[PDB]
Amino acid sequence: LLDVQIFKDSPVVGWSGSGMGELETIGDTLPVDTTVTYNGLPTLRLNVQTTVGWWISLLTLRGWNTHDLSQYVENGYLEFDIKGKEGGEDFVIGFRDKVYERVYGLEIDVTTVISNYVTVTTDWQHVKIPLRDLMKINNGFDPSSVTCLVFSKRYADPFTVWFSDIKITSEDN
Repeated sequence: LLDVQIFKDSPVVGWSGSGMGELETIGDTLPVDTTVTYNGLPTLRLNVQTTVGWWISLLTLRGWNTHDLSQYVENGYLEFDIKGKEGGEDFVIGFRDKVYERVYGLEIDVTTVISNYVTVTTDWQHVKIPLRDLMKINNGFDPSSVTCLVFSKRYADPFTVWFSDIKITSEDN
């Protein structure tokens, strides 16, 4: 099964923001860092600048269109490389779907905290998050209509992380 690239080398269509502007954004999306690189490509900067409160970052899989990831849930992963400005950074991480017929939630999120899957250091670490740990929650969430990867506030504390090569993979055939 083909990889589903979320971030590679350029700005990602989506929406990022916050109540007071604590989250750093440009054109309502995450900044791409060209000074901090990894594997000869730019990185994606998630940076909350002050304390305050809510923030959210949506990164589309296919420009807001739904993407069928149902064949990917069994054994698939969410893979990316990450490093922090100091270490031990934590935030909510997950996925959002869209189902117009589902009256109790046109869009449902399935989320976890990133510290469950990786302790962030000032060094690059490759982390894999199994889709079965999120996309099986009895939420009404539909893995065949996934629009976005989601980052959101867990704590009010300011941090900065960098992402590299964000992708959905499945070693299934």
